[PDB]
Amino acid sequence: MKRQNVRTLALIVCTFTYLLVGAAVFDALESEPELIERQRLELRQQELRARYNLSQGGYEELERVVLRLKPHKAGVQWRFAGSFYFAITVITTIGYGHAAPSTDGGKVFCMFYALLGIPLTLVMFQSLGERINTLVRYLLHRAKKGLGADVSMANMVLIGFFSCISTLCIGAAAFSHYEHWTFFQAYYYCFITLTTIGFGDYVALQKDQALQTQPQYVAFSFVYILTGLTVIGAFLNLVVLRFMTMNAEDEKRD
Amino acid sequence: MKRQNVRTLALIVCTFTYLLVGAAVFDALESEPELIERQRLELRQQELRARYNLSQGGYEELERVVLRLKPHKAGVQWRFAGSFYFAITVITTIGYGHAAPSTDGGKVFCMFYALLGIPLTLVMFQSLGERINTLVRYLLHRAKKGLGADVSMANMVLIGFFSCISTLCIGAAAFSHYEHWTFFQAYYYCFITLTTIGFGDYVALQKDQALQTQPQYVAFSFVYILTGLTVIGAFLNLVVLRFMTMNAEDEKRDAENL
Ligand SMILES: CC(C)CCC[C@@H](C)[C@H]1CC[C@H]2[C@@H]3CC=C4C[C@@H](OC(=O)CCC(=O)O)CC[C@]4(C)[C@H]3CC[C@]12C
Ligand SMILES: CC(C)CCC[C@@H](C)[C@H]1CC[C@H]2[C@@H]3CC=C4C[C@@H](OC(=O)CCC(=O)O)CC[C@]4(C)[C@H]3CC[C@]12C
Ligand SMILES: CC(C)CCC[C@@H](C)[C@H]1CC[C@H]2[C@@H]3CC=C4C[C@@H](OC(=O)CCC(=O)O)CC[C@]4(C)[C@H]3CC[C@]12C
Ligand SMILES: CC(C)CCC[C@@H](C)[C@H]1CC[C@H]2[C@@H]3CC=C4C[C@@H](OC(=O)CCC(=O)O)CC[C@]4(C)[C@H]3CC[C@]12C
Ligand SMILES: [K+]
Ligand SMILES: [K+]
Ligand SMILES: [K+]
Ligand SMILES: [K+]
Repeated sequence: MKRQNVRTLALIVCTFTYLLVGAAVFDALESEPELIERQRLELRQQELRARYNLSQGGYEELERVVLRLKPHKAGVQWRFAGSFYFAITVITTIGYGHAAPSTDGGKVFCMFYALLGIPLTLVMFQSLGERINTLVRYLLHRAKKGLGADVSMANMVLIGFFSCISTLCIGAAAFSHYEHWTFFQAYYYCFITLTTIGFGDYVALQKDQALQTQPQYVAFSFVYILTGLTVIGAFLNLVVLRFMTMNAEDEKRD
Repeated sequence: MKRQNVRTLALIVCTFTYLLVGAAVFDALESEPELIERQRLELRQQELRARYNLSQGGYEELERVVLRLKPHKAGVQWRFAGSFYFAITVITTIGYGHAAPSTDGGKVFCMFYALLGIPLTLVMFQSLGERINTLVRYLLHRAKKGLGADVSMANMVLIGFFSCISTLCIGAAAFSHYEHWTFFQAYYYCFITLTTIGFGDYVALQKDQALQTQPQYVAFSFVYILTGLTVIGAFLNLVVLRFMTMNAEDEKRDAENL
């Protein structure tokens, strides 16, 4: 078998085993708490339905309204600040889903916007990420020469990994302050955001109508998401991007 | 200014103007409908509170229960199938958020799982994506030679773009059938899924306890998500990936020439 064919199959076997292992661990950690919570909420639902004289249909009618009012609870999510925050979540592929296009026209424009947007954003983050690495490589060379000079890959991975921890922790500190979350919750939010996972379980600019009433904080969250993604982008550019071109290099060598 | 510095600044200016333009269009398309819906829902809330003799506190107590029961409504989301589906959404960066770790330990393991997972998944999709492109390049060369032979970039972009359309169309055909959505809704779901955006407004395997009762459909969904991402991955590898290494090539050209 060819080196590319061995590498590709190894990666497929790795990913599928990583999924089985993950599924096994996530089962062990979340199965029983979910079954416990489901039973606890069902009892809490039966108590409230009895307390306010509510039937099966009566509860269901109130259920639809509460669920439909959830995206409105955070406030106006579609003015300039709301649409700019949403535009970020699309092109950066975070996509929290806190605000999603409710109209057919909005859904169409969103698809075309992403089609051209995501490549533009990826290229931009890899270009800016490279310039940051080139600056760090120069600064470290000047530091080595200054103190009393060659910058290695290992030195770059070290600065890179610490740069990532620094941005998650700086973010965590500020989001635990403004969103009134624990440092762990704000750290988990920052991790899920900057890895473009964006579950939407934690979303910034949702409390106390921040998108409309807090301009300073909306400006910070926009700056952090974009700068933070460049730090993660620069780390992938250094560690991960080299292995992607490797498959084409071996075919070029053939 | 250096070519790299001009290119990087141009891209920053491009992205920020693309954001302003996007924000302007999304405002024009969604602002008024949202106000109309908020008003309509604000009236309904008041109507039902009056019908069933509910106070401000009484509604708020029922509000917490309805919101907390939302992830449970779909059924069991954390057994083997549900955890495997969740594991996909993490490492592929789709992250619908239909199911999210409710425990502190689950949140910790998820972070470590993503840290090593996302690079492994990205590398895997670019490696498998390249093999698909190499196979297409060989098949098209054999077809040109067979019918009556060089495979150009333009020929590859054409096959690539059509490979994206057909995958979304095959998907929309299936998800509109099983998840009882319109072709447009299922197509929009497939687009948002395969671009790793994953808003979570549309999530497959939630209706009629599909994760537990429908193993045949679950098997298809996992295979479609994974194969579909390889098709999108192969297209990015062909068109977009050639521009990312460009910034390093110009810096390599600076040191070599001087
Ligand atoms: C903290 C984050 C950003 C770092 C995560 C580590 C990655 C750099 C690792 C995780 C999985 C690794 C891959 C797992 C499996 C393989 C197959 C392996 O293939 C072989 O050994 C057979 C072919 C050959 O010998 O070339 C080559 C390395 C590679 C791509 C690995 C390259 C490095 C990867 C992407
Ligand atoms: C490379 C970096 C360091 C600089 C990038 C430029 C920033 C200074 C810009 C880019 C996006 C801008 C934001 C885009 C949108 C808004 C919303 C805007 O709020 C409203 O319009 C409120 C009313 C509404 O919702 O319509 C206030 C300014 C702000 C935060 C902007 C502040 C300035 C920002 C952060
Ligand atoms: C359907 C999808 C897969 C295709 C999306 C199109 C992309 C291939 C486009 C979208 C934005 C484009 C970028 C927009 C701006 C620039 C800056 C531009 O810089 C200059 O012209 C100045 C420097 C120089 O002359 O080298 C170089 C091309 C580049 C990176 C473009 C490369 C091609 C991109 C990524
Ligand atoms: C190269 C590609 C086309 C092949 C990849 C291998 C597939 C055949 C595997 C990979 C993941 C597998 C799935 C992983 C998880 C499940 C859930 C499992 O369902 C349960 O365990 C139900 C009860 C529970 O929820 O725990 C049934 C098999 C199925 C669909 C598996 C069927 C076979 C799949 C699609
Ligand atoms: K989401
Ligand atoms: K993503
Ligand atoms: K998401
Ligand atoms: K995402």
